[PDB]
Amino acid sequence: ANPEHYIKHPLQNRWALWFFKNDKSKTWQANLRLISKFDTVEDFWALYNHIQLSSNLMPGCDYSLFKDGIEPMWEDEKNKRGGRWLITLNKQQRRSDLDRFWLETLLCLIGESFDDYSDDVCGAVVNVRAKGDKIAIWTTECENRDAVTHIGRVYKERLGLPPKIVIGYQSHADTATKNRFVV
Repeated sequence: ANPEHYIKHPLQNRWALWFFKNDKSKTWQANLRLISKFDTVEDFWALYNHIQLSSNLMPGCDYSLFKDGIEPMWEDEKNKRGGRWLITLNKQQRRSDLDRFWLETLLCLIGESFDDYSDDVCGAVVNVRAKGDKIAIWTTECENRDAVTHIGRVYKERLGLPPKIVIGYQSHADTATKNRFVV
């Protein structure tokens, strides 16, 4: 049997998608819920086309997709010394750019679009807030400039951001209660 006809195309890693819903009755970690995991091309699209778009999510909810074994928390061993490539979005970009940016974010991860430094990526997070939405790509170490910079430069080009726009990178240790890199 020739394999192309009947086998799902496997991804290089198995990913886990998380959902967060703000509820003051529970603690923050208690509001984190793992939705599903996948490791094939077909199983990702089956899950993506089955969940609501982040534009359609209630303000205060988050989507998170991380490599299996890494949890969307800075306390995780692969996140204590890392950081995020942060993209800030205004209220009008919710309609125009939020959904296409998040899908491109997902594709750059499951597609390992960052060459050798794709191992340094931990996951991605999109937060839907009323004051403005955020999309971030998390990395495992903030002190590897060659790794963090190349990821930010490839990320900015894949989103189509013009050189007039500038994105920053913040360490989890600094951000948890400025920009370490700029591209």
